[PDB]
Amino acid sequence: QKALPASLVPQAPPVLTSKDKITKRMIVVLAMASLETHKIKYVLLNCDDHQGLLKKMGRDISEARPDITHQCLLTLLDSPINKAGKLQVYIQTSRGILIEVNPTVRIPRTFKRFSGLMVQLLHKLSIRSVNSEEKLLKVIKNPITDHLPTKCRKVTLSFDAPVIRVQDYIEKLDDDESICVFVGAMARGKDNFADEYVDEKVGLSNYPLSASVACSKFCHGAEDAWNIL
Amino acid sequence: PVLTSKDKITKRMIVVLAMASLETHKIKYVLLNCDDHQGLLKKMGRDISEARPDITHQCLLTLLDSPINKAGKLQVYIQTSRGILIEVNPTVRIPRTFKRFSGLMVQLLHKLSIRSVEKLLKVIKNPITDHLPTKCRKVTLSFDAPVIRVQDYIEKLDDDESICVFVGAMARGKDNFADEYVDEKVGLSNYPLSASVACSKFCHGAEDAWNIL
Amino acid sequence: IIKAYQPKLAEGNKEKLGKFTAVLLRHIIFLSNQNYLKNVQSFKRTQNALISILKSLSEKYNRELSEECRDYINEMQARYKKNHFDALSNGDLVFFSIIGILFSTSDQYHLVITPALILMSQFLEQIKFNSLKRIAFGAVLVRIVSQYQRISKRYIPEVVYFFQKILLTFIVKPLDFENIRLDSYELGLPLDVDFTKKRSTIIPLHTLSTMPVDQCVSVLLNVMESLDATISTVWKSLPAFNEIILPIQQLLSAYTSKYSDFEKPRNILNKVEKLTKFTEHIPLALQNHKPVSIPTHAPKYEENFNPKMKAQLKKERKFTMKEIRKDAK
Amino acid sequence: LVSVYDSYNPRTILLSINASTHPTHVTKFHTQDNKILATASDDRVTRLWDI
Amino acid sequence: MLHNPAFISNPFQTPDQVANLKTLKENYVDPFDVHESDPELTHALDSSLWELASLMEHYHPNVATLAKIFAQPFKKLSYNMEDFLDWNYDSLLNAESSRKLKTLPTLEFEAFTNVFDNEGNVYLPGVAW
Amino acid sequence: DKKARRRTLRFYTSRFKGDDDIPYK
Amino acid sequence: ELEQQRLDRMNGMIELERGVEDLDDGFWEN
Amino acid sequence: SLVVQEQGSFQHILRLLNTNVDGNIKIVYALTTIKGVGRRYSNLVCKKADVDLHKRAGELTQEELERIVQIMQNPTHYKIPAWFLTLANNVESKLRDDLERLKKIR
RNA sequence: UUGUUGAUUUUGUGGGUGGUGGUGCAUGUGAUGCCCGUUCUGGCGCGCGCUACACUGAC
Repeated sequence: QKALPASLVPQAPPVLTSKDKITKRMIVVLAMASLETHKIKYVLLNCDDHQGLLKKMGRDISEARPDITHQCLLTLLDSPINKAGKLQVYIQTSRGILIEVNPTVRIPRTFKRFSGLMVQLLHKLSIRSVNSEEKLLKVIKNPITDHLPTKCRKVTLSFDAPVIRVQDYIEKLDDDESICVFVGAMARGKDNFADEYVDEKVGLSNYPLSASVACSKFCHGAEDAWNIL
Repeated sequence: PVLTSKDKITKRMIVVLAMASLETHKIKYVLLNCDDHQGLLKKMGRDISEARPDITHQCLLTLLDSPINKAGKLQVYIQTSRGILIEVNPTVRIPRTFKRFSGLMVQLLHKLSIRSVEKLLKVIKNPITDHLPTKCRKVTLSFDAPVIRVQDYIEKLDDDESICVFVGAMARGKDNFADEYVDEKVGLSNYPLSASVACSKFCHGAEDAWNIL
Repeated sequence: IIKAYQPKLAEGNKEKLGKFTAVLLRHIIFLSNQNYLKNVQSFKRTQNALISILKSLSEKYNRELSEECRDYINEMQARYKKNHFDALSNGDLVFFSIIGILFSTSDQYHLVITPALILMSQFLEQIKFNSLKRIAFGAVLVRIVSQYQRISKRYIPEVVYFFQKILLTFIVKPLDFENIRLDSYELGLPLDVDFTKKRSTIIPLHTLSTMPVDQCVSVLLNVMESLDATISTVWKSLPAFNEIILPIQQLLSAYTSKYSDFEKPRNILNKVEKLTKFTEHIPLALQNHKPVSIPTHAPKYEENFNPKMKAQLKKERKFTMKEIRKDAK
Repeated sequence: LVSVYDSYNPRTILLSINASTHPTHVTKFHTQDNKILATASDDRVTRLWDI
Repeated sequence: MLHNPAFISNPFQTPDQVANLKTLKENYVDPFDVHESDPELTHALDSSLWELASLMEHYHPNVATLAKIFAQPFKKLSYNMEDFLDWNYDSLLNAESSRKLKTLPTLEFEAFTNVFDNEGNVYLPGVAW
Repeated sequence: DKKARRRTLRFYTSRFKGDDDIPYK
Repeated sequence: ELEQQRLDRMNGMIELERGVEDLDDGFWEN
Repeated sequence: SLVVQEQGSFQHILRLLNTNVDGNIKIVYALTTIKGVGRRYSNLVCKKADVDLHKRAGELTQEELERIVQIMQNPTHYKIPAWFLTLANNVESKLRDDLERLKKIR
């Protein structure tokens, strides 16, 4: 009975941005990212490629792995939820970088070219497109809370926390609010990086989960919950 | 229990990373890469576009680290584009860094097996079918095929059976690598999926379907 | 001739045989034009034999054959422009069949099929079909195009248009079919026709040159048999089968009512009823388009980032100028 | 789109409303009740809007 | 006409909704009347254009491609008819001869012993010399 | 008549996927 | 091999492996 | 029941001088997009063609567009005013030599 | 046809070949398993001041 829309042509959904706070979205915060540069040319410090220099710098090479941050972005950006324009990514680096990752960005899949980009993002504080039409990666002012939408639910990944079904969780949450999941890209550490912002912590599987596996498990549940398909 | 090709009775989710681009090149013998070795592959005459073993690496990470493997309901097969079939023991914890991962593959292809002091990685004889369980459902991932539900598909499927998913590790190519073995082609989502994302999607459903949690 | 001029014997024999392939095809068509009712058996022993030789030649000289085939299509079209059906002869009907033998009909595009299949369709519509000769000619044409789409099963509206007028031509109007344009009203078949004797439905090509009631019935049966097959193969699959078969169903109903003994339309009508029963005519749904992803843009960056000459010249001046003042002081 | 303007002030748009994607051929203020504005569209639904 | 959204099958559609969709399909009847002379009373809007869908299988490839446009999104604002009105059988044949792209002829691997039926394999059964 | 309106209509007339990597250089 | 080639040619594969859509550029305009 | 506008419907897009111009944009600033056509030049063209600048590009009739094209292709004929339409390396070497001698003195 | 030479080649049509290929295995041998060159020519740090990112604006 209802009249059909004037144009049935498929149109790309709007690209979500921090400026817009009303729209519901999955915000994923890759906290405790090990993303640091140093002259040798500036090269992204790595746990394995650059051992001695970090020893000279005095930090533990165990927490010197930008690979984990890279894999999480790959699965997050390539997830269908991103293709539906319902997910935006933030990265909280260990020294205190807050990085806004535009959903439209297409990071290089090979880690070497990923590292090549990151040193530039840290120095220029932003990244532009090849066609020079939009800024894909931008460094932004802390705290993350102001960037986060006005009505939102905040959680983290805690292995000690009770095991919850992500699909059941999202369904019970409200439709105007939005969901923030704080994922610790660190290989090992205490789960209190985002405690000051969040109010509760949840578990997904009784077995341990990698950051790339856990965030993928999150988005897949929401797509089932929101029928993103 | 650690599932193995010898045991066929148990229900398990098999996944085949078909057309895997793992190749060793001696000038020392190192895994060929799309970026690291461009001119060298040009001398071999093979296209550098289909020279990304990173794809195979990433799928294994999300796959091996998935909860379903931790429950011992998963075994992985890799079919190299060259024609080499590799059995991945579920207990293996492959290196997270790729450069190390490349070092293992060159050891595997030349030694034909990796042992730790059961072989964690083993080269096995083709065809792939004989290794598979006797009663098993075979499917692939197709963009053109109808979109289905991994959860509903597994639920309506039987219990004594096992499920095979031939995931294409290629960057680009025709989706006919596993046509000879497989009986039907299915789509997982309307939108495009990477090989890492799709197997992550499929394993998540098996966890939901079988209540692995 | 082929043996005497094999490629290996001398240079250029390939070209000579290639031209001979074109020459042979015209000979095959030429003989069919000539009268052969006297010695049909002998003509049959040469007509098929030459085609077999042409098949061997086409295997090696398809390009030469294709060029000659296209020329014949152009030539006949020009003759149809001036002589219409008088241009059309038995050799044309023979000519088209040979392409079906020597070329792949089941292609969306082909050099020789598509110009020809355009050209049969023109005949099936443009020609008046006001004589038993002309109707018999169309009956052969419908069979040729049907064999062309034997696997492809593409839809040819001219076949639908052809069947409607021919069926109505032999029942002339009943005053119920005013949407069908007839070109002859004196071909109405008499009521006394038995329609229980076993009449051959095969239409010889030589009998055309000769061209009563039995002949009219035989042409009707061959056309009508082609109708039943086309419903079974092509139209059954088409979404608009009910719309396409609706005028045909009414015409066939008139055949049964006027001729109760006459069985085949009842078989077709019963057969048509079965298809309409099983087929579920649901509204079509074609404007479902896959949702489009958000855009993707590659990042712009330097591979080895660094943390014209006149500017370089100016830069050097500042340093030298700085030193000199500290030198003067 | 239905747009409300101050008479004799073409610069400033007071209220801009998107009645529907289809054309909105009729827009009239209600004579008795000033606040409410009626819009009719090719969507065949005559939405009654308020300022 | 080109699509009634009510009869789409969505995978998220619940089993009771699936049953309802089945009943709707069973009870449908085309309401378009061909004999009504008043175009406002033919009930055309409630029908569908199955005829255009069949034309996508039209034997001419270009005609099929033109018919296929209804299956594609309506991005184009309009079509210039003066490029489409005055086409004849002669023009179609002339255009086919004057083709920008030339292809290699293909042959038939299947073999027929006799082209025409008698009065092994017959290409054209029902016709004789 | 075609030529007349043939003139008028002249003025009337007017993606990385799946696993594709960004262009190398 | 021959049967597979026939099916491809049926679906719109042209051997100059171009497609039918490639042909339909500029035919109608002229 | 039958109404046909003689002027015609609005044109969302138009093709002028082998350039696509949005009908939504006005005649002056829709024509600016054409290569070699700026704001002042487009304004002069619109004045010479006697086309109201306050109109949108879609509103332009056939005769107005053809006249505008004639203005572009024949400016002089309609009286468009004409006015409207190693050593550095050597100096581098000399500076370099001066620098080397400055080092030599020091 | 060679570079004078004498049927060694040349031309046209068909046409078999992965092979001075590796690598391991079984007391060198195996219808072994597995896959798949030549010569030169070049090669900044610390700091000031001003203008922009528009509708409180541009013209």
